[PDB]
Amino acid sequence: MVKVVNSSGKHKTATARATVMKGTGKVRINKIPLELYTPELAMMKISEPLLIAGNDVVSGLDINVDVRGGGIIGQANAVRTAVARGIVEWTNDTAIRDNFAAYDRNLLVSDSRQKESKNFGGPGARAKYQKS
Amino acid sequence: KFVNDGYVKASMDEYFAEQLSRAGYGGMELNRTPMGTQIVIYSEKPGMVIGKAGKVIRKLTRDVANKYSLENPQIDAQEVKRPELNAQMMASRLAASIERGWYFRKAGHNTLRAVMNAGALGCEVVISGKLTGARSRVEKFVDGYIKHSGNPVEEVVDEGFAVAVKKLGTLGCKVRIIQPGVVLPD
Amino acid sequence: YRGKTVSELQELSLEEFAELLPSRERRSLKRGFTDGQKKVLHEFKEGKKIRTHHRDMIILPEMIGKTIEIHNGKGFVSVDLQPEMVGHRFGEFAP
Amino acid sequence: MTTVFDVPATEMIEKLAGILKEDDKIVPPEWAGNVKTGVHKELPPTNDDWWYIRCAAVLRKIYTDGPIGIERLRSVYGGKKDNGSKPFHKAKGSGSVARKTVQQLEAAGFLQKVKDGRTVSAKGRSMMDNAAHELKLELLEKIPELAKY
Amino acid sequence: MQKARIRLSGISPKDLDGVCNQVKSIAERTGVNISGPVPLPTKKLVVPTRKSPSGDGTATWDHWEMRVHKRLIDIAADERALRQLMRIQVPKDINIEIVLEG
Amino acid sequence: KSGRGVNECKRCGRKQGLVRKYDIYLCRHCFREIAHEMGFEKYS
RNA sequence: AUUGGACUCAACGCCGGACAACUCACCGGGGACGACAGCAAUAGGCCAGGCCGAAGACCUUGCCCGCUGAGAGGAGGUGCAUGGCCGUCGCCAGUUCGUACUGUGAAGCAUCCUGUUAAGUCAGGCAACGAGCGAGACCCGUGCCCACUGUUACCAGCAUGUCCUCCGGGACGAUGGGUACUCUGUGGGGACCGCCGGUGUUAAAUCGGAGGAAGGUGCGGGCCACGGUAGGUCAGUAUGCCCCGAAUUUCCCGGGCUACACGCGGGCUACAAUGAAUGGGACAAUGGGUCCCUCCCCUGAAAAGGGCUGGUAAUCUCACAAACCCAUCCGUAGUUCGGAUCGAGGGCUGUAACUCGCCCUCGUGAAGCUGGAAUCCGUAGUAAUCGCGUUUCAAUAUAGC
Ligand SMILES: [Zn+2]
Repeated sequence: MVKVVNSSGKHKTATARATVMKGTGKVRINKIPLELYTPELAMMKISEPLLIAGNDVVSGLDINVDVRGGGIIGQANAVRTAVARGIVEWTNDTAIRDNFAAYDRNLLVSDSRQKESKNFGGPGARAKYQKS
Repeated sequence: KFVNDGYVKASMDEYFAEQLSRAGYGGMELNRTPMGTQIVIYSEKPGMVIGKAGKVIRKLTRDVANKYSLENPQIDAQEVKRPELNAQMMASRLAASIERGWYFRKAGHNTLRAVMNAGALGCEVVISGKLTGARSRVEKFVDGYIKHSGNPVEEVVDEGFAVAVKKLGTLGCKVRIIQPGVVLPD
Repeated sequence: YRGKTVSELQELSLEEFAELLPSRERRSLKRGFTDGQKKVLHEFKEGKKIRTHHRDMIILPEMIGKTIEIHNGKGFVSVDLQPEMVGHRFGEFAP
Repeated sequence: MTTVFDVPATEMIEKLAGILKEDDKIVPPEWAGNVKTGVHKELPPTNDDWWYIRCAAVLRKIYTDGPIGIERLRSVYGGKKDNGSKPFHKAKGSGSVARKTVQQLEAAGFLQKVKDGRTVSAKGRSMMDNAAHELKLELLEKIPELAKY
Repeated sequence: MQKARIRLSGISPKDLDGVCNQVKSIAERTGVNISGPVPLPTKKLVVPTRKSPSGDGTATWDHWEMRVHKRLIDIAADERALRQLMRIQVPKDINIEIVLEG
Repeated sequence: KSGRGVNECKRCGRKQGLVRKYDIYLCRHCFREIAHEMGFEKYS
């Protein structure tokens, strides 16, 4: 009926409560219409697996999103992974899973983690001060 | 809360070492009943702890209450469970043996031999301080298992440290003690 | 010559002259005074020879004219008082 | 629904600014021409309709962000404060500007007094939904598959 | 509905979980409506210090990270049940907190 | 307890470089020595 | 007086040392300060005033230790007497002991050659055999799965409180409710070069294949030996001796460490359409706060003032993140791109703001225009960058973390 998963690999912080269902076709992506989707500059990065699914699929589908936080680009790819998982959770084919894994995974965990715990001796995690 | 409890458990019987070290101080364990804050002393020779008609026991009351907010200031006087396993009074005994006329060459050797005969995985008494001449030296004794990096130096192994106020200078001891427990059967 | 002509400045009120002075002096005088500057004010209103010893004090309206002496690390120094320096700090003249 | 979120924020906020300009109860009070937008920026605003647009933006912020206190509004309305050779703190907005705008909003009845700020009143929500229907009327022909199909 | 809340936040969580299981078994013996053991966030109190005592010496800082393990549990209220909960042998490593909300 | 360096740390009579953080009131050397005895540990 | 320690690595944002009183350790000026002993002759207190910065400090007055020694003590000395601590050789793999054995002997062999490894890590062959400390193992960091898991976290349907009417609901998770799926923090599994295709030898060891969260130190960290470097540590701590024992003890006042012809080290800002106004969206965690951050209300332009609310803290607040991006507005040049000094002014912090503070507002908008020799940091969410808490707590962080 309704799919609720926020696991996306968690790019830094994600907070993407998935909500995908089936209705008349009216799709409201996180209290925002898809025609006038408010982020706009980041929706190009977010509309990749939905574009791969097809207009007929997501027109058939119906999706909502509940969110808490996360950085803007971490949101822009973690929410895309969450939408891909919600796409595959609904009764579908494995061809969409093949296409989703084909371009750049977007079902996996972000292998590059949050940060690296910078040590005393320099400004950054690996960088250090200037030695004359 | 926990910080004040750790501070009291590290300080209350450790400032008692300024006067209780003559009686055979060996540290203490905190037994904090909600009714009262019990404090224990492990006296090697608690006859001096008994006091000259209470002269020794009744010196541990004013400080406990005037600035720490404690109820029923009391310290029962007991002894440590094992003599050689406690390293603190072993270091005190080695420093006293140096100061008293015992063989300072052989005092550390006898102390190490006694500690390793008492059922230890390993021990090492190392004496940094000018024993004979005007220059510092070292008198390390190596025997038994003493691991230096990892969990055992954190909690499994312990330390016995004392002082020695000689006319040339002040030194001490660093008797490492490890309780006889298997680490890894690898 | 602060707020008015120089003649009536000595007879001005404490808070009116403070409002003539900036915010720093006004708040310095606003939150009371310690014992030393009260003693200095009392002796100035008596008229004896005065060694102030305070390098931060504020010159008063009727306190002008008479000479003030200030401790300068080395012992003391005598300095004149003028209409230009009223409301200033005592340590501004003997570094 | 004719919610505000079915339209871009720019057109809706400009519509609300125009409707507040039509209303005489919102005015630039006296010191609009000698005080900046707060404390962060360098100079006062150059746009002609800065006060009405600021009130409309504060209305939209109260609607989309719930009841907001005046200091929350000041924190939202900060900026990259120039210090010269100092590490560029972001301080606050302005208390009097935000408070006068909010008082104009409540006198207009759109903002509703609450303990943790002033949540937007229900009448303002209904009128802004109707204005959203107006602006959505400008793009009703985008998706015909929305009425009951 | 009435609940008696339990708040604990300490240094050793093993005896904390043991006391939680002891209270759970007391509730199952007494049939008290219970909320399960809820892992709260652990206070990771940290304060570092430079290792080097003297003047010369490069970057040497021993960081003192400490975890304060929090746990919030809710159970019902009852006089014999509360006396049973108050007579439990809880270790010194945790602090026991109660809120009798009725 | 309000001053620049008037308050001293425990044990070490000292008026500078004292850890008043966490209500500890210890010098950095003294607190470094006794943190392992007072329950503190360098877990990381 | 502009106090000392420290001088390549490994001194020069270090001594948590961002010194307004303390910090204080340099000094101006006082004043108190010798346990015991010898010896001169128990002193102070107490009206007021003289002077005294002032201090019944001591005096005219009201009026119930002089000193040495030995002491504490001494931020004086010697880090070249030390204890213990740390930099560093240095993550460096080294250091080694027993037995026998070669050697007149110091010493040798093990501790060697071949590969291998992050490593004396390991295998193979040896006059070598075994063993310890370091190493690794070990403890941590976080990511895939589950056992229970909800508050103050959570809405994810169940249902309500107001509008859209095109109709599911949009907003509400406060709640009833549901912990359906999740974040969850206590116990557990995972990924061992394990299998397969190359190499090395058929060993120790080595590449893509795995639909798999990490294939072959998953990824980053603490602990880091035998010793020296007479390295720093008498200035965190205790301490030997020389010394100071009425000053190097000891308590405030003022100055000073900020003073500056000046050499040098590290940091903060800067010259584009990659930039000044106006909006838009929710965004991050670490970690604070109850004697302190601040809820909302009122007042001003600001800093901020009053009142009043939340917090012993998954409640609550500092708390907006900026950088950002866009209808856009915005303009062509070394100037709205670019801001050091100084003059009036209002602030809170403190017992005190001239030396010596920071906040705020205005007017002067300058120097300057990607910087040679030389160097410097750095291999993945790392450099870089943009801002963020915290520590030096009264402010002030261009700083460390
Ligand atoms: Zn100390």
